[PDB]
Amino acid sequence: DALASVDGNNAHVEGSRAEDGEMKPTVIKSNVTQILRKVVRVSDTANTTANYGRGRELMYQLEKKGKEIKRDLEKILLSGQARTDVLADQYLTNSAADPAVAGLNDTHAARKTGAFQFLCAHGGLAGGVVDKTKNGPADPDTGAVTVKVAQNASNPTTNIGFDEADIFDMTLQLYTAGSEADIIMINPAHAKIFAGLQENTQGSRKRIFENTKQFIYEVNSITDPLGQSYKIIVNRWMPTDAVYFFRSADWTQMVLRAPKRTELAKDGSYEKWMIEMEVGLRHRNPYASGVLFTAAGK
Amino acid sequence: NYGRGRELMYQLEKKGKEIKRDLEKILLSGQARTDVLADQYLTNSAADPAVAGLNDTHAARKTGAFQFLCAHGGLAGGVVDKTKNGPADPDTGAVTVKVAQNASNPTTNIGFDEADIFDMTLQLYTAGSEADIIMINPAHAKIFAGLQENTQGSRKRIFENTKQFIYEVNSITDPLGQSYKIIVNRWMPTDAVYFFRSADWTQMVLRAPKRTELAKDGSYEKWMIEMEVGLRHRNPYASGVLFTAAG
Amino acid sequence: NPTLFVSYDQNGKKLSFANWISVLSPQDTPFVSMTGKESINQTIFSWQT
Repeated sequence: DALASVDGNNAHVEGSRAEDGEMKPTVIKSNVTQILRKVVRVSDTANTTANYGRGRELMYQLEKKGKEIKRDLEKILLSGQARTDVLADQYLTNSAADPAVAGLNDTHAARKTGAFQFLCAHGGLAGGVVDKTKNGPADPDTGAVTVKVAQNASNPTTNIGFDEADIFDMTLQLYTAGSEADIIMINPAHAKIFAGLQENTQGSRKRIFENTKQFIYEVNSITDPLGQSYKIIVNRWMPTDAVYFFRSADWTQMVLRAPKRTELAKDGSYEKWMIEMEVGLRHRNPYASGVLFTAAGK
Repeated sequence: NYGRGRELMYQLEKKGKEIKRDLEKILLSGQARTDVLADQYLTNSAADPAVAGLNDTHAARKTGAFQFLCAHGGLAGGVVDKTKNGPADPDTGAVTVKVAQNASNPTTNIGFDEADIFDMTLQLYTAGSEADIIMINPAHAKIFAGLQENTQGSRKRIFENTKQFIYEVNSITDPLGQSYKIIVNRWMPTDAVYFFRSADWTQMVLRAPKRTELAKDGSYEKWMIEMEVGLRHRNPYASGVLFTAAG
Repeated sequence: NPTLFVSYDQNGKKLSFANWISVLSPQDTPFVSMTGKESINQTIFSWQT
């Protein structure tokens, strides 16, 4: 929900009757879950032996898989998939049911969640992933655009980065909307930008060193002209095509089926196991977090 | 039904905040003083003979905004003009309402002045104004951060082996010794800059906001909120207004 | 009457009703917070300079 933008210059006479106002309803969002899975298979013979630097081949392989699933999770929540699903306009399902895809079976397609990019003010799609070549829309009440395509006109075409000034433009958009974002998650390959704020054509807070035995060349904290103090964080599993401006409290992990133990059939010297868990992603407001894409310069 | 309890109290709260949002925008919009009366304070004859008789067919009223109460120097209709400089103070030689010349930042971009801003502080100092605040829209706050160290050349803002980044300016000291304090306003227009002081502006309240349930005459359940207030300015030349114009 | 139980063939789907609503519309009002209030008794007020 959001207040009305009918501020204008409302002026009323003294002796009139109360005229009907302009009321607008809320807006409902909806995201689907995704199924993660990691299978394990080890012959009984190998599981019976005693490896020279570990225990059984089953638990060791299970632990390796139990960690890979978490890595796959962090990479998907931070991806830009477009919530691939078959249903459409069936969330307020109260007047009837959806028998369009009811006479089907496991042949159904694979469901996908709405990643960071899809849940924000995305301007378009690319089949299954958010399109970065399009500038996102603006909020109805405010005029903020939390999805901005970096110009990079300051830097040349040799180095790409995203920009040095476009980082401050997002803080303006967030403040314009009222978001409380205080974290800037970035890929490690782009940290040289936030630390390498130089190359501004001889200006704009360049550099100096007082001939000291300490060379840092790092930037972790940031403050915008408005006063919003931001803290930069690095994530190895983040993509190298966008930057995220968000807040921890404005995100939540929706877990439907938690990872549990699943012993399957054998069929003869197989000893098959499996890991599986269904998880989704939520966002309190698409305009409560920023996404700064990356593009070339002039 | 389920899930959707009520929409009456929820909407009242929404409207209770919207009415305040409008106030902060109207006082800083720049509208013109609208009224059906005129020169009815020195005739010592009556309130108004020609306006009487009309019960509710009168037209709405408008309060003199920040621009009207200042030395605007002309109107462009229902709102003050943002192009004509204000009239020069007769006593002094001050002009508190100016227009950005836009010397640098070629016409490719609108480019609010970013320079010659100390002239307004001069016009204020010339008018005895005690302005200490510079209310601006956040869309132009970067121009003040760049005033720190850009100078289209070598001024060399320094790191000194530090990781903290600030690049923010909220206080300025005029060459004449006038220390100002920059403040951001989300409801200010993107084509104006207000130099003023808080004590030089008062909020004239006549009918504080209050809720009042009206007649039903059915299942309407009608409610309303109403407030009547005004704006005051001690002296027009006690505050300044700087518009933005590229060319 | 689904033979292979799945999510898309269920006549139920009891929706999950979140217990909150998100709102970002700010009401800072810096000017109105620093001006000051003075009660009057007439629709028109005057001052001399």
